[PDB]
Amino acid sequence: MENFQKVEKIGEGTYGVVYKARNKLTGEVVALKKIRLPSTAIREISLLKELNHPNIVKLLDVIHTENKLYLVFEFLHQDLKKFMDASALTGIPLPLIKSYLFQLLQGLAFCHSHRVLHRDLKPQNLLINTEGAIKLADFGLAVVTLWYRAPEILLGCKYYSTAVDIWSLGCIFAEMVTRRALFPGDSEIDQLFRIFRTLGTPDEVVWPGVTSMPDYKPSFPKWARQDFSKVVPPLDEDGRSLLSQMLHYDPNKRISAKAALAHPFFQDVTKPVPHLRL
Ligand SMILES: Cc1nc(C)c(-c2ccnc(Nc3ccc(N(C)C)c([N+](=O)[O-])c3)n2)s1
Repeated sequence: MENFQKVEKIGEGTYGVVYKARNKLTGEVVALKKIRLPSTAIREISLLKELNHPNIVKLLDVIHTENKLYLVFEFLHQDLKKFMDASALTGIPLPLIKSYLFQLLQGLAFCHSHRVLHRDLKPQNLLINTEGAIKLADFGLAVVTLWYRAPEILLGCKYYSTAVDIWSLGCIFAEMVTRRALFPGDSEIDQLFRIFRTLGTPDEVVWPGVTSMPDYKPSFPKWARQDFSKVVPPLDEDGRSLLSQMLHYDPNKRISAKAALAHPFFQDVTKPVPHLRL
C-alpha cells in the first residue's frame, strides 16, 4: 500500500470501502477496495484477474498484506446511480438506456459463459465513462440494499443460478425507464411482498417447486399480477416483453443474457454519448 495514495472515498459496499487512489509507480488513477480480514478466497479472486471484457471493470491487482485484502480496479468517472440521479428531471434518453442494457447483457453473457456470477448487481456497481460504455464491477463469491434481489434468494435457495443477475438487471432496466426503483423493499419480507404485489404471488403453476422452497410460507397473501403496461410506461412492447422475460419467477424460465441479446428490442440499438457532469 506504500505505492498507493488515497484521493477520496467513492463507495462503501458490503465487503469493504472503495477509494479513488493514485498508483505512485505508474501515475495511474485506480479504484482501491479494502477488505478487512481465507486462502480459497485469495485464489478465486485471483482467477477474476483473467476475466477481461469491454463491459467488465478491469481487476488490475489483488494484494494480500497485513490482515487485509486490497482489490485494485481500473477507475471510471461515474456510477449509474449518480447518472440516474443527474437525469431525474429529464430521464435517460431511451437510445442510451437500450445501449446500456445491451452492453450489460454482453458483460453478463461473458461472465456467465465462464460460470462467474455477480450476485449483487445494483446501480452503484455499474460504472460509466464519457464514451458511452458501461461496465459491471466487483463480482461476488458464493445498510444492505435488497431492491434488486431475485425472489429465489429471498425464498432461501442457497444453490441459485446465473438467472439471479438477469433479475437484478431487469429491475435496473425498469428503474432507468421510470426513474423510480421497481421494488424498493426495506426488509426481506417487504421486498418479497412488493414483488408479489406487482407480479402476483407465485404458485406451482408459474413456478414449479416454489411451495417447497425453504422460506416459502403457505400463509403468504395471494395477490393478483399487474399488467406491465402500468408498471413501466412509456416502454414499448419489445421492451416490456423483454423485461417480463427477465422477471419470470422460475429461474429456469427467466431469459438468459445470450438469448436477451437476440431480443427484437435491440434491433435498433446504437451507442450514444452520455451528457456527463464530472
Ligand atoms: C461500489 C463500487 N465498487 C467499485 C469497485 C467501484 C468503482 C470501480 C471503478 N471506478 C469507480 N468509480 C466511481 C464510482 C463511484 C463514484 N461516485 C462517487 C459517484 C465515482 N465518481 O467519481 O463520482 C467514481 N468505482 S464503485
